[PDB]
Amino acid sequence: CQILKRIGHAVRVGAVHLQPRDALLFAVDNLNRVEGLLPYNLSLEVVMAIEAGLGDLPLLPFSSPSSPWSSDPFSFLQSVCHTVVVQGVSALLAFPQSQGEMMELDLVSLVLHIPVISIVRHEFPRESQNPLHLQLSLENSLSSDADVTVSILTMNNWYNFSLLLCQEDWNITDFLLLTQNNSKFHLGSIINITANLPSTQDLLSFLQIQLESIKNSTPTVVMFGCDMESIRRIFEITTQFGVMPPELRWVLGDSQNVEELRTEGLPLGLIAHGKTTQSVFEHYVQDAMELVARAVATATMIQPELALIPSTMNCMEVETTNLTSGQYLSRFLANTTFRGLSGSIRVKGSTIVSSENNFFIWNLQHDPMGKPMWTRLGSWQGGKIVMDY
Amino acid sequence: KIVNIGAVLSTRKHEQMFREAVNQANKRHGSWKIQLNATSVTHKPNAIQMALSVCEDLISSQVYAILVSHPPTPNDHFTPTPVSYTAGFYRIPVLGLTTRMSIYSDKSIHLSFLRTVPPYSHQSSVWFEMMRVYSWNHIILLVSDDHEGRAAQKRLETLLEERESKAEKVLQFDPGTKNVTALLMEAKELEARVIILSASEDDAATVYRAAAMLNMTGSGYVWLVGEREISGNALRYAPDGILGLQLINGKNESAHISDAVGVVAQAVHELLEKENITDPPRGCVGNTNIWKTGPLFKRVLMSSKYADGVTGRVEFNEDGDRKFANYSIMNLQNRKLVQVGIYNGTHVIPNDRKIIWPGGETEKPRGYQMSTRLK
Repeated sequence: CQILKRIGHAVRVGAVHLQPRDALLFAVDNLNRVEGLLPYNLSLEVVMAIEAGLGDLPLLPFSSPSSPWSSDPFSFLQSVCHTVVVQGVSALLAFPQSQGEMMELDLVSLVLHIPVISIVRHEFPRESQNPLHLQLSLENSLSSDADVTVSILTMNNWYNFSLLLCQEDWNITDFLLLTQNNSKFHLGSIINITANLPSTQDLLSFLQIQLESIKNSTPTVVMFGCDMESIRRIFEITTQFGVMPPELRWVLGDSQNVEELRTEGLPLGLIAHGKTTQSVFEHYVQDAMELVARAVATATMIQPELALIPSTMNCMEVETTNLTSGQYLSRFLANTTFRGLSGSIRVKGSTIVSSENNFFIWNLQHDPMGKPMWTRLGSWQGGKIVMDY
Repeated sequence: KIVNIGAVLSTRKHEQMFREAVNQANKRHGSWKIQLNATSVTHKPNAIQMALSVCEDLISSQVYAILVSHPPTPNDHFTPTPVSYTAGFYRIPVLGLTTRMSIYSDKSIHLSFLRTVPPYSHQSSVWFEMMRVYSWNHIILLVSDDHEGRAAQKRLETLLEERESKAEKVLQFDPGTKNVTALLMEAKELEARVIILSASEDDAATVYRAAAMLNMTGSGYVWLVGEREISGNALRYAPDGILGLQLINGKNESAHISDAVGVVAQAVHELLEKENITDPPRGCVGNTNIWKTGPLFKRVLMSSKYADGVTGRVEFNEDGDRKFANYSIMNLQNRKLVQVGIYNGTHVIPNDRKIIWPGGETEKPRGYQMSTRLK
């Protein structure tokens, strides 16, 4: 009662951009519209800490040339701390476009004794071991996608397998590392489809020779870094000489979009893998907001007084507290893991927010009308693949 | 180009010695296009305040390599921790002169780091031969609930598994224990009277106090301990003739700094001779990406071997563990430790002075107790 009245029975989340408002608003709406996300009838709100000064929010489009940020970070840190104290933001969401901005956000979080989660397009080498600051990468590791392909090698019992590359610069290191983990499978001949061939007759002859060589060597073939047009051309060339299933097994080792995976032109029984949905920054923001709300609710379930009121009451004076509100929330965040919109978000190394995307594996098989169609074989999460049927 | 060697040291004497060594390195090295710069970072007595000071001074100056100094406190892993954390994964390896902690050797955190001295567990690799040389068919171990103790126990077990020995029993003690006499009660059941334990002075003092009243320090009983508990509050009730181990040149901070500077002088010359020789990252937050010169610089640094410095025979390799270090073995005689054995890091070369077993026994003890009450 006292904590809810003092904090307004609402949980505020800070958003600071060095240089995502719609995504933050959508995340707040999704968190608030779902019952049970937070306890004690807590409603999620978003507070933006922009470089502009204190004032009423004007609904007027202002277009002025913003000057470059000052080299002194003390003023920015003081302004961020004052905004956090005024708004009582439990967690400050950062959008750093550079490693220096991420380091500045981490320093601000350490000074303000609050947990800050920074959204980054790609992961960067982090040397700081402070558990207060966390980084969420929009783009997951490519090897995980290969982990889907290797999942076929771990489920289809195809010990003899071959790799077909439409590009010489394909990142087949992840696929090779995943395949070499298990001794049951084996690696066959490597097929390289060079794009420098002037005559299509030579390309067709090379494809036929490769198919003849791999027919008696490996019953499964995985295409790594193969475009939709290139894969369709390869399948058509194979079918021209009669090389169709179940003589060889076709697997898409690279990411394949569901929208562009047209049923026509593909061999029967071909296997493809793809992300469940296009993980936009909005989905990552929604997942981060859901995780933050869950952590805040968990902290309030044990210590509502500490969770509601942040321990950093002074922007310049620092109190020597063994366990502060920021650390209490950071522990819950490190103990938090949930299946978000962009994928299963969890905590790795107490400092990394890893979002493992569920990879759907489908097989191009007979449809109700008899024409080829994509039938979802199953889904893989965290490297564990379970068939739909 | 400008080459700066940042260093975090305590007191003005260490800073002056480091500056003098850096100045002399330029004269001792034939390089003329590379200049030597000296930077001194005082040990800030605050873990939080150390990060900003390091970033605004060490990172901003774009210096090459960072030197860590032993903390002023007798036992505190705080001074080298900020050094290894501030510039750990930024392709700027940090050199610790007295980094004897066994925990910071798995490269899980602060991968770009090296140890200039062998850890306590490293001597275990030389202890097995010391156990092999002095018979010791059956021995008993006691490892406290510590990361360094666990690593030392793992190293000793790996060494003993070569001869297919299970080391009889290893008692899992705990740090901060003040009464382990009851736990030592099961130790009396073991026929072997060899006790090998590596823990801090706090854990060892209680065991030493309890053993004397238990008459476990008498003739035929051998107690083996490490350097951490060799000196300190644990020696108040240490029985005479205790087989301890010590490391030579264990407090030569100036010598270690000079050796590091000499190694860096050749490392810089070796590195400034190949393509893609990128300068160190500039600024605390100015850098926005990992340094281009990554594993190549570390591989070049961890490949030098020459007769330089007082210690000499520098062969730092593998994960960054020092090898072939001089060991001094001193036996406590009337609460006085006199160095009676010298190990060159390969084999034991003890002096002509005799060794007396604990409890007043001059003969070599036997760790076998037959004629047991068979049932």
